[PDB]
Amino acid sequence: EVETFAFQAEIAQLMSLIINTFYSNKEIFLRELISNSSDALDKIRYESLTDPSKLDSGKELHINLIPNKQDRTLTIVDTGIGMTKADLINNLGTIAKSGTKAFMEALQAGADISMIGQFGVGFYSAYLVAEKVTVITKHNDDEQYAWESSAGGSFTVRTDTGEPMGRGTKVILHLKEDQTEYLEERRIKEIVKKHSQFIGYPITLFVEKE
Ligand SMILES: COc1c(C)cnc(Cn2cnc3c(Cl)nc(N)nc32)c1C
Ligand SMILES: [Mg+2]
Repeated sequence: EVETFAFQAEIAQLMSLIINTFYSNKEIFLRELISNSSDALDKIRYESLTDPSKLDSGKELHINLIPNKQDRTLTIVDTGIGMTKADLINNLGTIAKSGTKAFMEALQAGADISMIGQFGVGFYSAYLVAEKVTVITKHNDDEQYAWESSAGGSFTVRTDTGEPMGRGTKVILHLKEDQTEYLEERRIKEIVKKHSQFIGYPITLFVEKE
């Protein structure tokens, strides 16, 4: 049921740079993932204007932030367009190869990690704070899939059997032991107000019952 794939060499080199560089400004990961969710919501909204049945899988367009201190996870959920199996296995890595190479150029010349988003590879900044990332996703045209990687040069894809989503994407960050500040409600609110105040969809921060 689970298929294992190698990352393309450039992506693998990027993930190793991100994991093993000393860089203290790690909070930018959350800005980049919210920006990704916003773009995904823009895309389904646009598609729905000429085919309203694209929203039959769900009319709400929003972003939820869900910390869980018991599992040490931070989950970002959106109801955007989602990703197909072809996206997860090939398309995303292929479009990213070009920006990755330029980002690794931009860096040695005189750039810092915070500009990662300008090269279209902001997703990989998740590995600043995560030892593992799980992505659950459902596109209109495909089934529900789970993607997972602890970096390491490989990732897995499997059909997901968990609770159905309808449509969209769930990024689950399994946080490193020393990065648990991003589970605190005060800290998340500081980052969102600082970096994402002008996002055009409701962002709901769920509170923990613990
Ligand atoms: C499988 O994990 C990803 C990989 C390997 C590369 N980029 C993105 C960003 N990304 C691309 N499309 C995305 C959509 Cl439709 N939505 C979100 N929220 N992120 C996306 C994701 C989630
Ligand atoms: Mg809600």
